[PDB]
Amino acid sequence: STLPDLAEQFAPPDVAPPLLIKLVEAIEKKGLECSTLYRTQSSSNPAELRQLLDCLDLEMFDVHVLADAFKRYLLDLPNPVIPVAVSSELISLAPEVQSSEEYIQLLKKLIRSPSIPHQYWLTLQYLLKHFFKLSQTSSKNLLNARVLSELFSPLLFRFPSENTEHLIKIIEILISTKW
Amino acid sequence: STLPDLAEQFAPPDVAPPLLIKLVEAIEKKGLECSTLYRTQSSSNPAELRQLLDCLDLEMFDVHVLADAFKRYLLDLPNPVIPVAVSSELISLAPEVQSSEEYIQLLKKLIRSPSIPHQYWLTLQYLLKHFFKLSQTSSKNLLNARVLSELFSPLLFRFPAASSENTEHLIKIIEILISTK
Repeated sequence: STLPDLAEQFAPPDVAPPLLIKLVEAIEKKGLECSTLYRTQSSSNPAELRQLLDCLDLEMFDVHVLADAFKRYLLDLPNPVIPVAVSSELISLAPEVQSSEEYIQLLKKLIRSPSIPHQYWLTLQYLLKHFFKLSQTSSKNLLNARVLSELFSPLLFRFPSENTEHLIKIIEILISTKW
Repeated sequence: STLPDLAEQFAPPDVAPPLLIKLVEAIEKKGLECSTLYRTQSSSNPAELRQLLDCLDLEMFDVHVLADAFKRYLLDLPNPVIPVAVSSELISLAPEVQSSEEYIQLLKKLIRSPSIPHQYWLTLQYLLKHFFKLSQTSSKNLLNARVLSELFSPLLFRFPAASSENTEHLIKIIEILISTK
């Protein structure tokens, strides 16, 4: 797993990692209406998926393989899209705080911190955009904000339990549109 | 004060921040043989030098202003070229580690850590290349590797520490890495 840090894959004024852009655009072109996108295990193992993530047109690949490589990408990032410091703070507030809008405002504040490269917020924004576009064809792909949140929150925060429930809902709301 | 983090100013495959490249290339074009480069102050204050670090061709400026803007840039980076995490560990090393080669090995390992974006090490390498290029015209600019280390180590590490055998070691490694490029 040689995948560089998000901050090493691109920098402003670019808006997202170029590899993540290729994956998202190919997946959206080929699987926007696939009733099982992101919920089916393809036949490829991590080593094969990583070969795809190390270099040519991703549209040539099976859409279920692209979906698995997307997940592999989020898993292999040296640091998760939502850094551990941010997740740790949100989780330790879990019993004391229960306002979703407060969690959302705090997540935004924490992830835009000066100590955290801007690329993390930018990538999160790009992923939320992708997840939201999928939810607009939910009647066909069955991926609504809630399902998308349950699938990807563990990859974005990098957790496998009851504390997590607050994090999942945050993503669900942010997918559906919010601050 | 508004200078973005090194990790936000560029990313691979670029090798250094574009602004730093402009400064270095202009300084090398106009001052490679200047015998007081980096050793005299220009008349501009920090606010004016920061003004320059936004926006034109930098070759248009007085070379002594460019040299001061170069220093201003290193000082205004939100985190120094050599992050404090690295400096703290290096300064903490015991006297039994008397080997410059060991300090260098640890600097590379610590600064290449996944917790530190590759841009910091890349920027340091670009600066060392510049410092090495200067030391090769020492017969005219009077700049050797050691003096360049003594001048710029406080800007690269940005570390208030009392002079010790640890501080001497960090200056020494920078000296070695300049002459080794």
